[PDB]
Parts: sequence; structure tokens; C-alpha cells
Amino acid sequence: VPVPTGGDDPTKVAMLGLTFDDVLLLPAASDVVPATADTSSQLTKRIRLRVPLVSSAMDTVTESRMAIAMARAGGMGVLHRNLPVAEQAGQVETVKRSEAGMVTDPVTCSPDNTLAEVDAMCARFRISGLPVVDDTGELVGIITNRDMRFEVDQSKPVSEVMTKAPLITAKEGVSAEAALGLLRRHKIEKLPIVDGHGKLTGLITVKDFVKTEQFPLSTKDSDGRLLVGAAVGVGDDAWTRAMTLVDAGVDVLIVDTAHAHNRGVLDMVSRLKQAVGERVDVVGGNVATRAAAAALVEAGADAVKVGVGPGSICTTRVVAGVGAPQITAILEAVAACKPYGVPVIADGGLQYSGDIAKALAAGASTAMLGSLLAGTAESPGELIFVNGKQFKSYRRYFQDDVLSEDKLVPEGIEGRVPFRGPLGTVIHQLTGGLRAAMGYTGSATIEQLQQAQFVQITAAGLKE
Amino acid sequence: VPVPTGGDDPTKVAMLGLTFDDVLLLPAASDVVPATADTSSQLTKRIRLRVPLVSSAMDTVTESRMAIAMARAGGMGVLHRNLPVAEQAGQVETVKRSEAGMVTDPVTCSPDNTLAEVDAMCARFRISGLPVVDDTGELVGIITNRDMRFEVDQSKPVSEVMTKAPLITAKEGVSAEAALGLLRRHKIEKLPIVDGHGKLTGLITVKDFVKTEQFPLSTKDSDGRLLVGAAVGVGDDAWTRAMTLVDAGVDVLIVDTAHAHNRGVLDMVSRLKQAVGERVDVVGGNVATRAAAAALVEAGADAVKVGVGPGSICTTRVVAGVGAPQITAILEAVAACKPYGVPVIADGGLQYSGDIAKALAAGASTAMLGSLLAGTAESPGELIFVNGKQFKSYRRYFQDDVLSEDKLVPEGIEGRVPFRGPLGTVIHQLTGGLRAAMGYTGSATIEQLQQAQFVQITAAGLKE
Amino acid sequence: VPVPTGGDDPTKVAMLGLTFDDVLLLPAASDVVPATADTSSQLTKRIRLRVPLVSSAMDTVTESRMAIAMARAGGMGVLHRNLPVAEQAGQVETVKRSEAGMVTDPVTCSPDNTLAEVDAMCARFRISGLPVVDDTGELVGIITNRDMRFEVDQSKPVSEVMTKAPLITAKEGVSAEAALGLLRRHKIEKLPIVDGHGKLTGLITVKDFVKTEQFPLSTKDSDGRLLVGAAVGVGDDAWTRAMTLVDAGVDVLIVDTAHAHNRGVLDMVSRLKQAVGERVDVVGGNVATRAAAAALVEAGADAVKVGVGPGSICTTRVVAGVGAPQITAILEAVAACKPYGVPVIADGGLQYSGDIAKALAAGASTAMLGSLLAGTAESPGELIFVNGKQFKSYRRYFQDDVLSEDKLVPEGIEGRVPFRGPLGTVIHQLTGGLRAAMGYTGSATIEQLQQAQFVQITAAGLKE
Amino acid sequence: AKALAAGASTAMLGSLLAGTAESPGELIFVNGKQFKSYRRYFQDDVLSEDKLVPEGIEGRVPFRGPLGTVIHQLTGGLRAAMGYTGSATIEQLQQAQFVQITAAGLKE
Ligand SMILES: Nc1nc2c(ncn2[C@@H]2O[C@H](COP(=O)(O)OP(=O)(O)O)[C@@H](OP(=O)(O)OP(=O)(O)O)[C@H]2O)c(=O)[nH]1
Ligand SMILES: Nc1nc2c(ncn2[C@@H]2O[C@H](COP(=O)(O)OP(=O)(O)O)[C@@H](OP(=O)(O)OP(=O)(O)O)[C@H]2O)c(=O)[nH]1
Ligand SMILES: Nc1nc2c(ncn2[C@@H]2O[C@H](COP(=O)(O)OP(=O)(O)O)[C@@H](OP(=O)(O)OP(=O)(O)O)[C@H]2O)c(=O)[nH]1
Ligand SMILES: Nc1ncnc2c1ncn2[C@@H]1O[C@H](COP(=O)(O)OP(=O)(O)OP(=O)(O)O)[C@@H](O)[C@H]1O
Ligand SMILES: Nc1ncnc2c1ncn2[C@@H]1O[C@H](COP(=O)(O)OP(=O)(O)OP(=O)(O)O)[C@@H](O)[C@H]1O
Ligand SMILES: Nc1ncnc2c1ncn2[C@@H]1O[C@H](COP(=O)(O)OP(=O)(O)OP(=O)(O)O)[C@@H](O)[C@H]1O
Ligand SMILES: [Mg+2]
Ligand SMILES: [Mg+2]
Ligand SMILES: [Mg+2]
Ligand SMILES: [Mg+2]
Ligand SMILES: [Mg+2]
Ligand SMILES: [Mg+2]
Repeated sequence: VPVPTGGDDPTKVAMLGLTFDDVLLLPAASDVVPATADTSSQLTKRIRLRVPLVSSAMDTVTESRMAIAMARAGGMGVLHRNLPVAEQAGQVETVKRSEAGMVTDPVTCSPDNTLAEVDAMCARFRISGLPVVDDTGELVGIITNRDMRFEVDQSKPVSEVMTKAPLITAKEGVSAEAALGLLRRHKIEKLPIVDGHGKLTGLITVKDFVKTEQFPLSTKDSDGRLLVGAAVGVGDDAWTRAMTLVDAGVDVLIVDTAHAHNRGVLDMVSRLKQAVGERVDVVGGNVATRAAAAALVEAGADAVKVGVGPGSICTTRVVAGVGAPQITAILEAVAACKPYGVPVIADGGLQYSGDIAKALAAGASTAMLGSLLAGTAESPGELIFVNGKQFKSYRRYFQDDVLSEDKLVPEGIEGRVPFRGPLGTVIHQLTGGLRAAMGYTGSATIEQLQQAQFVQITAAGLKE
Repeated sequence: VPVPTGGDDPTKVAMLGLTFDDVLLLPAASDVVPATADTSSQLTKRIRLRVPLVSSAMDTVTESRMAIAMARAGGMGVLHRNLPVAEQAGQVETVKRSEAGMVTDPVTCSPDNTLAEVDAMCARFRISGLPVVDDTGELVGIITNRDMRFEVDQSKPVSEVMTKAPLITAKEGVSAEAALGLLRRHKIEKLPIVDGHGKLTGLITVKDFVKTEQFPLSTKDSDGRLLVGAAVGVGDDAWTRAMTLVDAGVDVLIVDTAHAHNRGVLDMVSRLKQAVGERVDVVGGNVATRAAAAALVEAGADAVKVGVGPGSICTTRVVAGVGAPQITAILEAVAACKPYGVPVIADGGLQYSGDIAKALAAGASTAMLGSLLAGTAESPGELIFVNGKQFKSYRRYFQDDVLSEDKLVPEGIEGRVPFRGPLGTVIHQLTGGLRAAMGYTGSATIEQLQQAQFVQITAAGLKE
Repeated sequence: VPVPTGGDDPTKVAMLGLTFDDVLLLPAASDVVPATADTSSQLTKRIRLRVPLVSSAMDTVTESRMAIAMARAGGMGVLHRNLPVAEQAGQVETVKRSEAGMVTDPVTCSPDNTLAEVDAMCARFRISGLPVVDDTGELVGIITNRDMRFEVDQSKPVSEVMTKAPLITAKEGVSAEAALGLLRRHKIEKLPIVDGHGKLTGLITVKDFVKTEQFPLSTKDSDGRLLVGAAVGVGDDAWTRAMTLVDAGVDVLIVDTAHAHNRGVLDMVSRLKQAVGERVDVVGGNVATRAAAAALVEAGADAVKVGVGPGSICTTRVVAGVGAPQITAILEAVAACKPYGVPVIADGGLQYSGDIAKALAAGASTAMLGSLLAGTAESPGELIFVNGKQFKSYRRYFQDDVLSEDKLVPEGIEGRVPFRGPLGTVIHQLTGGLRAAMGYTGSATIEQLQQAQFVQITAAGLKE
Repeated sequence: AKALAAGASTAMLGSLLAGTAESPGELIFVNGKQFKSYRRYFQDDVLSEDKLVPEGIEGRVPFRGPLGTVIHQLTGGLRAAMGYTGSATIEQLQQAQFVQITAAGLKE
């Protein structure tokens, strides 16, 4: 009658929690070559990624640059919400218009604009020119950075530097082959698109073709623009932020909380699903049990994020005593979400590509990457050089001494993190590990990897 | 109903994997003295070793020298395939002609051969002379290294240095006693063997008797030549390699793959078994489960090799998340192989002789030794002297500065491995540990050791 | 002819530099008890301290609180200049009015002042009440914190809470004994001082007597107010800052530069000496040679500060390769300053009280303490509790999640420094060490300690 | 700065520039860090462990980044030395004086 671990209640200790280090993938019959394995997976019930990886929406991980890089790599990025609503909406706009985003609503300047303003717009959107539209609304010309390369006077108006009409243009609904043919024939890099009245409706640049060739796995929406997600909280400021982000063109809204088994979080999810659910996917916060995942599914979430204190040495585990091992948590969440076809996102605890393979085999559909991507080039922060090494830092007015020691050392030296380089190499290494796991387990797709079996190892299997 | 580790499927976590550190051998009733225990075991269904150890077929472990040493020690060597087909066939031929291999097809030279060519052949085959056969095909004499010891001019032909006929010869089918008596009577070290018509058919040297007395446990084929195995891959190049190796006289072909539960590997095994299966034994690649071992047995493999990611901190376990603890894998593989009499080779994860005893007690017939033999003298590599120690390395044209620092330090200092000495001492230590285990468990033979019992130990049993 | 260290110029290597670890103080004939040694010394040619220690004028060391504590301990503090001119002048005013500073120019309030503003003034000046003066200029009452202890409504005007006139007052020029007698007789803690016409001229509080009894070594000016110094740079902003500080009531101005052997620094020192030299003492920046000290003396400096890269592992020594060992630098600076009676301040390189004794025996008159005082309670920074220990830190809007991990850890954990406790204990330990040194060397005064002899030790004397 | 003050006119830089982007060698990514390496035919197995690790992981050196940043840091240190010694030109820095320190001056 007594429980072997103490007491009389057999459900006081609910279960035995397994972490990533407790299990290994068992080899199975395999006709799968790692180079031909298909790693595409569902992020939500309507969005499918070519690479099942998402950035972690932390202030040190994901901004517009990281979102663009992740969308190009085949995954997606989620913008963090530790900033004003206007800044987050502007970052969403930057991601949406980065690549093949000027086809329908192009950015234009006026003939009275100075060269500095045009250069600022070009630097923000990473484009090399803009069409010029006057007060009447007529396409009067185009101004590119070949026109303003050597202009010393940056206060000069656009009208003195632009290339006047007529321009080489295309009709609405012009195919990519015809546009490329025009660009090759006239040896230009830009092609405005006008309607029957000769009024500007879009712009095609050589950047579109270059990026399509260079990044064949890019994640795009129906209009051909890069996908991006954004995080929101709970409350009224959260509602205003979510509405502003939806207006800016976000594709995924993540109700990001540490403990989503709360009435407020579920109410926010239901409200968002009812208000903008026809346009935007809604992802629920972090839930580590089956009941919480079922509650989020009932509230109408399109995807469920799992991790609640998954790290072994974690602040939640030490200060609060609350936690859940990640493998068991994913298993329970999948046991609640799978009958309704709701994807599961693993979040936290991942240190290697083997952990990603284990998380996907436990039943999750995507994995969210945090500290793995913190030091990359596309992550926020400034690159500094200290003691013969590169670091990334997150860094005078009254110190006018030219020979002071603070002048001899770089700024931001305190609080720096190692520099990891480009994001593409990290993503490629992770994808190679995942493909090796798929080849070992005989999984042609991720949906077949989700049916792979585990072997539990003892402590002796973790010894150096 | 719910699984205690998570989810609803009770087969998601298939089993608990035990490694070598998790178990110990239980003493049983024993009348066995370690000095008299019989350690002979089956390598395949037709080949029996006196010492149940095999080399690992890695480019840093097994070449012709290691194969010869392992065969003399009582085990066998498997040649690595990271080299051209002609080179691997040449190494097979070198092993096959090292000891008592000239009795039926001796190596011969011609009077037109220079002394340099004869010296090269003698250095390759480790013989001290050759019979001489002219264009017409008569045995005209013998050339040994006592004849060419002081010849300063190495371009001198054989005819100017050889000892002319008549020679002391013996008839075909001469017993060892008669040949030794002739050698003792005439006080020579070589004895050609001729047919009734006086044509050369073989050669006996004192090396045969010396090696027979020195190495009583040598592994030999039907003709008394040393046993050797070779590794092949999968594909058309692999088929050509296998055919060339069989022509060279290989005894065992090992289809060495990382994951043998693949249709291509099984097809290769079946093709080899149908083509050269009447002459050569075929060993399947590495398999960690019962189903894979059963598939290899059905395909026609003569032996099954097991280890798939057996190391605790392993590249397969960290990058792909795939692995299987070795004790459980051996148990499952034996559960599939034993009813058909197919031997099991335990490959990987062995660090001590206790691990070898545990692997043999788990049901395996032989153990394959890897990094334990990487630094021995017979392993490939160059011996260097660095900082008062001996190391083995795996290592000018435009650096003509005679006082440069690169002249002051040995080449290959970077990337060296410790030197281990002769292989025989290592094999003797491992065999002594195995004999002690056999004495403790009361096992007169390896087949009785395979019925020994284990005790599972906790984490506290591994603490220093 | 050649120099043994290289070259032909015997002055290329000018001298051998001795640091603190290279020398020890030799015991001499002593009739001195450590408890009776006199540690008073000259800071400048007109200012004498009771304890020859000065705070280091760094933004982590000296602000108004540290300056007050240092003045009470018997030394002095120099306010850092890494802040706006108005803030530094406010800190000067706070220090000057802390203790016995209302005797001639008291802080007053008007009857229309709210209780919040009076409370803010009392908190700034560390007083427990203010006299009230109307628009006409008459002393109408006094408001103390016993009157407003339980006034929950902090917007209440002073007129509703003050103790109305007539008050217990004393005539101008009242002796301290008479004021204390009045305070004892009427059992109050405050005594306004009025002239013959009944107009408010000053204020005496029990704080004056309490602090005089508690801190008998306090450094005071002619008016009986605590001494304070401030740092200024070079330039026009520096001139405005210096004029504002002199108007605020500063006593010492320190021209704080890393390399004071510059024409700009000397010109600034000369200008300050010409303009405000009758009221304020001017101390020159850091100089490490005899010629630089002579230049500062000629420019008209009242004291000369020495240290230029005195630390063994220092940023100046590593990045620039420039430095000077502190003992030799002090010897040279004293050799240039002593004939004119200009005191020397040893700045940098001090780690123990033995180093302070060595610096004073080398000829310096005062020592400037930096990192020794960084972690004390009176130094700038905020006290935090982390992992069972007290630390000092030098430190939300959008993180509204109540269960996030940033809510679980204290703010300022990054970049924290250890807590050292009260300043008085550190000063007392250093003074005890200095007194022990004086007793060993037989020096009744610091001027006698400046004539002590050294013994030079070898490397073997520094071995553990 | 010390070498130029002793009388040398130029300095030659070796290991300080070994791992920069412009130095010879290939950039590799190992264990979350960038390295520079100075690096199959018969290993056609697709699931082998040598396929799971990059080639050249052994014998690698840390990556330093662009050369311009290193040169700028060195020149800044030299300019600080010139400002301390009062040398407007390198020829005046060659007339600077030294002070000899003892062993105690090298202890942390
Ligand atoms: N004015 C301006 N232009 C910038 C700036 N940064 C990037 N660009 C331009 O943006 C276009 C694409 O930027 P990329 O660097 O290729 O791509 P990215 O979106 O990953 O940053 C290029 O012109 P392109 O003509 O599309 O390509 P190409 O002619 O260089 O091949 C490039 O010159 C900037 O700060 N100011
Ligand atoms: N020409 C030539 N001969 C070589 C060379 N290396 C070894 N030999 C000869 O090969 C024979 C056997 O070689 P061992 O060293 O005993 O054996 P191994 O096969 O283990 O290497 C010896 O002659 P033996 O007459 O059989 O033995 P013994 O008279 O030395 O006892 C030895 O002299 C070489 O580079 N060149
Ligand atoms: N209103 C107000 N008063 C403050 C504040 N902080 C300190 N005081 C008062 O200042 C006087 C002296 O402050 P202390 O703390 O003794 O000295 P300090 O200058 O070293 O800080 C005290 O009143 P006392 O009457 O001089 O001394 P006692 O009656 O407490 O002995 C104390 O109550 C504050 O934030 N607000
Ligand atoms: N559609 C167009 N019709 C006519 N002229 C055009 C058109 N697009 C660009 N031009 C003009 O052609 C010139 C170069 O065009 P393009 O856009 O290829 O240059 P760019 O991107 O600035 O070049 P670079 O990348 O070398 O700096 C500029 O003077 C530009 O104004
Ligand atoms: N069967 C034989 N009949 C006749 N002469 C022989 C025969 N075998 C060897 N000889 C000759 O006898 C001499 C020595 O023979 P043996 O083979 O014993 O020498 P070896 O092996 O060269 O000696 P070592 O190992 O001491 O250098 C040589 O001149 C050799 O040619
Ligand atoms: N000179 C004075 N003449 C008349 N009344 C006075 C005088 N000084 C103070 N008082 C009044 O006497 C009361 C107490 O005075 P006192 O200054 O001793 O108190 P306090 O410093 O506020 O006390 P505590 O330190 O206990 O809070 C207050 O109501 C105050 O207004
Ligand atoms: Mg361009
Ligand atoms: Mg271009
Ligand atoms: Mg011989
Ligand atoms: Mg011999
Ligand atoms: Mg009081
Ligand atoms: Mg009181």
C-alpha cells in the first residue's frame, strides 16, 4: 500500500522525467541517403518550413537581420518584444520588404527629397535605388546609387541627380523570364512596373533573381515575400502591439509567456484567433504538461511551444524549484496536440544537433534555437577585437584626457560574448546532423522521424 | 495507461541500454586454472581462432605487418580499404606469402634480374633468398643474401652472384622431418622442391620451422599459410575490389559499413555469398538491433559485427543523437544470430580486458580491437623521438636554410600518438585478463563463458 | 666604451626603477610607541591633514558621501569630474554644508513650501529641520522632522506644521558652551542665531557637537566646515568648471591629467594660481620624473602628484609601453620638490599599509587611495545580495511577464564588485600599519619617517 | 613602441597576423567558434563519422578577423607612446630614454 518513494498517494510523484541526455535514437531499416533526406516540416497548421528551425525571439538573438537570414536559410525568425511597438513594427516592415517586396507596394521618393534621405532609405531596405514620384503621382524617373556615388553635396535634391523619364518599364503581371530578359537586354538592374495609365505599381530589381538563385530554400508567403513572426504579451498594450504588427504584415503571432497555463494567456489566444485568425497564425506560450497543451489547443492555438525550465542548471529550477525535463514534456504535449494536428515547437535545452534530432523524434515539429545563434554575425550587437580575438558586445562625454587608459582599450570590453560568424554555417551544420540522424533511422521525412524509437541509457553511458 | 516516462505509446522508449561499466561477471563454481583455460573461439562458421581477437581494419591499425603479427599471435587481422585496390591486393599477397607460403607457388627470379630487384623482393617478403629460373624454365641456381652481402655494385646481374646448380633439393610431398633433417645434414637454410622432371615447384626455408616453434598458435588455412581478412564497401568499385582480393587469396571479406541495416549492404552480402561464398567467408557490417542481425543472417552472412555508436562520448551520439549501448546490442544480436550458429563480433567500446571478458560473456564469439593497437610497433606509422619519449606519427624542397628552426626539431612532431611497443605483449596482457575471468566464472571454454551471468551495478559502484 | 646593456649612449637606459616590492624599511633606534606616533602631514603648502590619506577622485570611489567620510576620518576626498558641472558643484555644496555649515549661511524654507520639498532638502543635507523665513525676510518659525513625522499628506504647506515664533535663539558670536547650555536647558536640538535686529544669521544643531565628539580628527577650513577637493581638466570647459567649483566653496583644485608634463597643463595651473590662488590650492597632475616635477613647481603648483603607470600589470605598460616604478619616481619627484617645500602625493600602486609606509618614507607627504576604497559603503554604487554574499553594483519597461527568469534574479548582478563595509575600519587598519612602521623606524612624525632608510631585496625575498 | 625607441625604423609582425582573414588558410567552424586551418577519395561511406566532422579540425589556429583592425590597434598603441614621450615623429621617438625594471615589476 505505501508508495516506495514515500507517502500513500501514488500520484504525488507524477512521472519520471527524461532529458535529452537520457535517450538515444535506435538505428532502423534505412534506404535513405542523408543528402536526399527531406527536412521540411510544419511550423503551424498552414506554414511549412524547408528547415525545421526557428530563432528564439530574444533581444540578443532575433532582429530584422536575423529574421531575414533565417527566412533565407529555410527557417523563420521571431522578433522580440523588448522594444517599443513602433520599432517592432518597423522591423517587421524591414523584413517584409527586404527581398521581392517592392513588386506591389514599392517605396518611392519625391523630387524634392535630399540625397541623404534616399541614402537612408536605401541603407534600411538594402536596395540600390528608388523610383521618383511627384506630387501629381507621376513616375518622373529613377535614382540609383550609381547616380549618387560621387556626389559630395548630400543636401542636393533628388531632381538634380535622378535619371529622367522615359524609363525601361514593364506591364503589370510581367513574368520573371520577361523581366530578366529586359534587364539583360537593356543592361540595367532595375525595372519599374506600371499600369495602363503609366502609373507606378511596382519595381523589380536584380536582387530578386540573385537571392532566388543563392537561397533556393527561402520561406515566402503567397505574395513571395519573406516570412517573419513576432512575439506579444498579455494585456492591453499587448493587444495594441498585436494589432500594429498585423497591420505591418506579420505572418505569425506568438503569445510568449513563461507559463501559458493561465486564463489570461488563453483568453488572449482566443481573442487573437477571433480577430485576426483568418490572416495570421497564433502560437501559444510555453506549456510543459498534457493538460496545458490540451487547454491551448482548445483555445484555438495553431502551434504549441513546450519548454518550461528545461535546462539542468536553470534559474527556474534553483530559485523556484519548478521544471520539467524536455523529452517527457514534448511527449506529453504531443500526446495532447497530435490528434488535432497541432504542431509542437521544442524550446530550450538544445545544445547539439543530436538534441534537435531527438526533439523531432519525440514528436515535435520544429525546434527553437536560442544561445546557439547568439554570437552569429546576423544577431544584434557590435563586433569588437580584444586580445587577438573577435567578440560581440552589447554596449567620452566628460573624459577629455587624450592619454587616459580608457582611450587605450575598446569600448564594450566588459560583457562581451564570443563571435560565431555567419548564421548559414551554423544552420548547415545542424541540418547535416539532422540528415545523418534521418539516414540512420531510415526516415525519408520528418513525419517518419517522429515515429522513431528511443533507447534509454544509464549514468555509465554519460562518462567521459 | 500513461507511460511513466511520457506519452501513451509503451514502445516509444524501446529498452534500457546497458554498457560495459553497468555490469560485472558473477563468480561461479570453478575447477578451471587460468593457465589451462582454452580461449579458442569461432570467427566465422568455418574459421576458428586460438585467441578470440581481431584487428579493427582502420588505416592507423591494420596493414600487412599488423595482419601477420595478429595471425602469429593466434587471432587475425582485417586490412583497411582506404587505399587503391592494387595496394590492398598487394598487402594481401604479402601476408599470404610471409610464412610457409612458398611451398607450392614460390617466388622466383631470373639470371637477368639485378641484385637491387632481388633485394627489394626479399625485403618485401622477408625472405633471405630466391630460386633462379631462366626463360626456358629450369632451376639454374639459388641466390641468397650471404651471396650478395658484400656486393657494392647493386646493378650486378644474378648470374654473376648466384650459386649454380646442382643444388640440394627434395622431392614433392616431403615431410617436415625429412626437410629439417636435410637442412641439418647439409647445414643450409633453404631447400628447393622439384617434381619428377626436375622443375621447380616449391621452396622450404628454416623460417618455417623457426616460426612454427616460436608461434605455436598461428592461424593458418588449408595450405598452412597465414589467415588474413580484408574490408570492402558497397558499389561497383567495391565489387571489383572484392574480386581482386579474392584473386589475391583473401580468406575473409568484411562488408564494412556504419549502418548495415540497408538494402544495398544486404544485396552486396548476397552477391558475394553467391559468387565467392564457397571459398571465402563473408562478414556483415555493424548492426545494433535484433532485426538487423536477423536480416544479415537471412542474407547469408557468416558472421555479424555489432557496434553502432558504442562509445559514451561519440561523434555519432553527439552529432546525430544515434547510438546503442554495447552490452544490450550484443545481447539482442546474439538473440537473433545464435539459433543459426552465426558468430558475433563485438566492435568498439572496449578499453580493458575486463570489457573483452564481458563482451564474450554477453554472447559474442570474438572481439575487434581498435585504439588499443594504434600505437604498437606493427601498426602503420613512423617512430619518432620527442622530448625524451617515443611517439608514432603519420606524416626540405624549398627550405634550404641549414640553420632554420625546422631543421632543429623532428618532422611530424604535430599529430603524434604514444608508442606502445610490440603487439605480443598487449595481446598477452589481454589474454591473461580473459583467462582470469574464465577461471573466476568456471568456464573451461569460450562457449561456457558465453553462459555466464551478470550483476548490474549502480552509479555508486563507479565512483573513485 | 660600449655600454654593457647595449649601444654607445650611457643615458639611453636612464636608471633602474624600484617598485614597492623591491624595498623594505630598515629598523632604527626607536623611542616611539605606535599608539602615540603623530601621523599628521601636509597635503599642500597651506593644508595639513591628521591622516595622510586622500581618496582617488574616480567615479567608483569619491562622491559627496565618500568625501564627507574621508574628511571625518582625518583625511580628505577629491570629487571626480566625470559628471556635469552643476552636479559637481552641488556635491561640493553638499560636502561644505554637512557639518557646522549652517552657522553663517543657513538653509531656509518659506511658509508656502510643501512638506515634500523640506523633506528633500533635509535628506540632501542630512539635517532634521529648517528655519522658516517669509517673503519679508523675518524668522517666523522652525520646522523639524518631529513636527512632520506622521503627516501623511506631504503636500501640506510649512505654515500648517511649523512651530511658530518666538523661538529659543542666541545672539551672534555665541560660544559653543553657551549654545550647548541653551540646548540642554530647553531640551531642544536646534538653536537659531539672530543679530541685534532679530534677523536670522545662522543655525546650530546638536549634530555639530555629536560629530565633534565622534570624529576628533576631522579636517576643517577656517570657518569650521569640512574640507573637500575637486578635479578639473584642461580647456575652456575646464575653466568654467573650475570657476563654478570655486564659487561653490571648494578648497583644493586638482588639475587631473595622465601626463602633466605638457604645456597646456602648466598653463592651466598658472592661470588657476593667478586667478584663485589666494583662496584655493592648486595641485598638478601626474608626473613621474624630476624635470616634470620641477616644471610643475615653476608653474606654481601647491602640490605635485606622481604616479604614471605605477602598476606592474597595467594598461599603460602593455598598450603604450610607458611607465615608471613608483619608488624611484617618488624619489626623483621629491628631489625636485623638496627645496621649494612643495608636498608630494603618491598616487597608484598601493596595495597594503606597508606600501603606504614605504611611499611616505621615500619622501611623499600624502598617499592617494584608489581600489582600496572602491567597495566601501560610502563609495558610489548600490548594495545587492547575491548567492549569500553582499556585492556593490553600478547599474522592467517592456518585460511585463510576472514569471520570467529576469524577475527571479537581482538587478546589477553583472559587473558587481565585492562589498567592503564601512570606510572607517579600512582607514583604521591602514593607520595602524603606518603607526607600526613609524614605531619600528623610530619616527615620531611623518617628517621623520621621510628620512628613513631602505634595504633592497632580491627576487628570492619575494618567493613564497 | 619599445623597439622603435631603441633605434629600429620598422617592425616585422609574425604571429600577430597569423590568423587574420587575409592570411593564408581556410576558415572553418568548430564547436561554435571560427578557426583557420591549413589542410573522401576512398571513404565513400555516407554515414561514417568522418562525414560528421569538418576536414582540418586538427592543426587549426584561432580566427582573428580583418587585418585592418589589428593594424589600427597597434598604431593606436604606438601613437599613445608617441604622445607620452613627446615625439612628433618616429625619428624623435628613436631618441627616447628607457627605465630598467626589476623582477618585482613583472609580478601580477
Ligand atoms: N545605397 C545603399 N545601397 C546599399 C546599402 N547596403 C546594401 N545596398 C545595396 O543593396 C543591394 C542588395 O544588398 P545585398 O548586400 O546584396 O543584400 P542583403 O539584403 O543581404 O544586405 C545591392 O545593390 P544591387 O544593385 O541590388 O546589387 P549589386 O549591383 O551590388 O550586385 C547593394 O549595393 C547601403 O547602405 N546603401
Ligand atoms: N635480403 C633481405 N632479407 C631480409 C630482410 N629482412 C629480413 N630478411 C630475412 O628474412 C628472414 C626472416 O625474417 P625475420 O625478421 O626473421 O621475420 P619476420 O617475417 O617476422 O620479419 C631472415 O633470414 P633467414 O635466413 O630466414 O633467418 P636467419 O638466418 O637470420 O635466422 C632475415 O634475414 C631484408 O630487408 N632483406
Ligand atoms: N528629515 C530627514 N532627516 C534625516 C535624513 N537622514 C538623516 N537625517 C537627520 O540628519 C541628522 C544627522 O544625520 P546622521 O545620520 O546622524 O549623519 P550623517 O551626516 O553622517 O548622515 C539627524 O537628526 P539629528 O536631530 O541631528 O540627530 P538625532 O536626533 O537622530 O540624534 C537625522 O535624523 C533624512 O532622509 N530625512
Ligand atoms: N529602368 C531603368 N530605365 C532607365 N535607366 C535606368 C533604369 N534603371 C536604372 N537606370 C539607370 O542606369 C544606370 C545604372 O543602373 P543600375 O540600376 O544598373 O545601376 P546601380 O545598381 O546603381 O549600379 P552599381 O551596383 O554598379 O552601383 C543609372 O544611371 C540608373 O539611373
Ligand atoms: N639448397 C641449397 N643447395 C645449395 N646451396 C645452397 C642451398 N641453399 C643455400 N645455398 C647456398 O649456401 C650458402 C649459404 O646458404 P644459407 O641459405 O644457409 O645462407 P643465408 O641464409 O644467406 O645466411 P645468413 O642468414 O647467415 O646470411 C649460400 O651461398 C647459398 O647460395
Ligand atoms: N529653537 C527652538 N525653539 C523652539 N522650538 C524648537 C526649537 N528647536 C526645535 N523646536 C521644536 O521642538 C520640537 C522638537 O525639537 P527637536 O529639534 O529636538 O526635534 P527633532 O530633531 O525633530 O527630534 P527627533 O530627532 O527625535 O526626531 C519640534 O516641535 C521643534 O519644532
Ligand atoms: Mg546596383
Ligand atoms: Mg551591380
Ligand atoms: Mg639466412
Ligand atoms: Mg642464418
Ligand atoms: Mg533630532
Ligand atoms: Mg533626537
